Amino acid sequence: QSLLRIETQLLLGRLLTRSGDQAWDFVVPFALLVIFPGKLQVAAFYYLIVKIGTFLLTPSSGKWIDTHPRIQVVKWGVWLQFFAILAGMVFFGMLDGLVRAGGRESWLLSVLFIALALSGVMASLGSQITDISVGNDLAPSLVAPEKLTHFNSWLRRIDLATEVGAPILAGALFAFHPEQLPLAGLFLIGLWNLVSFVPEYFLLRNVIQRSGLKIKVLTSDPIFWLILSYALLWLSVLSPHGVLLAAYLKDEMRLPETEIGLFRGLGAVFGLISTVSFPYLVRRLGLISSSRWHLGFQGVTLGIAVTAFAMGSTASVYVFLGCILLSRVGLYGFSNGEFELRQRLIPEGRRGELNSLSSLTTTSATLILFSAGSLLPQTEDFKYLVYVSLAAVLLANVVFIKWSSR
Ligand SMILES: [K+]
Ligand SMILES: [Zn+2]
Ligand SMILES: [Zn+2]
Repeated sequence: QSLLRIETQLLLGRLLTRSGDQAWDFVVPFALLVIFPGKLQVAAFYYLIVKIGTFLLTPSSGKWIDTHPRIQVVKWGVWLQFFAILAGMVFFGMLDGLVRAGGRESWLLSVLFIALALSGVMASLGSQITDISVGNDLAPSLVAPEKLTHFNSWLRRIDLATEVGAPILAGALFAFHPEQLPLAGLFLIGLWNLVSFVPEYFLLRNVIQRSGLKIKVLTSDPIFWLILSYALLWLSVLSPHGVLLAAYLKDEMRLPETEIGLFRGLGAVFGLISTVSFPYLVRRLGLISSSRWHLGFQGVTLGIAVTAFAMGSTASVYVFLGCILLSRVGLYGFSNGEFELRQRLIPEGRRGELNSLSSLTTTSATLILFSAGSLLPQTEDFKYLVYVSLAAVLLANVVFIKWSSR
């Protein structure tokens, strides 16, 4: 019944489920292009209706949680993801089974896909439900701020371990590919996700029962351009954490799933470089200049990436992907600058209004992005999203530089 015991358990429990989510969410675009090879539109349209279906059901779900005990909301959300991942695997096995019949001409296939995406909605919806029940003020209201700052120091390390490790572990397991079934690797990662959910439910439920009353029983116009220049970066496809690029690298580039996993894992590593560079430039150039020098550094590294992207050789793909990793240092740096600049220009009172406006602009860019992806002719035409991405980054510089004159 020691605090350190409770801490280590929750950490290990999070280690499994965070790796489970990261692995599963990384192999989804892969499984969508073995059922629909050459057709990236499916992957984009899948994520498009998942994003829309989640947004339209977010305020609808809030009314059925606002007056319910946290110990039940956890019971719902966690197991809601469990049955949504399971339903995802079922629809996946059927879609591959129907195409291999086959089988794509029937309207039966379209039904399975809509159902599949609907399942993807429930998984993300159940994820939100679990997050709200666990809340934001529940962690500080449970532990002293001195023992929490030590605890939060471990979370960053563990979340880093999953963001770097799980995509590599996923790409290896997904690369199973036996004679039958060819999606056995996907099913294992899906099972990985399920097994990692049952300690999550218990560890999050036991912490509620342990602390009954400690937590709650129930559950500027010129500042717009600063938001915009950050929201324009949500229009880009050039990211190791991006799903569209991962599908293009697996279908057209025909790169091994494991190296694509490594490529994603190395993305979080360059993110750490920003945690040293961005603070350095702040004390040396200024907060505003550091943001510009990071956003500018992002736009100049992505410029090289597109240049190498036009060559199309075994060496050019190495430079292309490499510059994308190098661009992360600038992105993560500018993204931090985005947050702190708002923390210095907006009081703690009306900070809630700002965060919501950003959640409207950035999400719009997300919808716009996958909408463009849903209008693609083929995976080969994904290149047109690459040039748009760089333009979105270069213009994001223009918008920020214009705003920086203040
Ligand atoms: K999990
Ligand atoms: Zn201490
Ligand atoms: Zn493969």
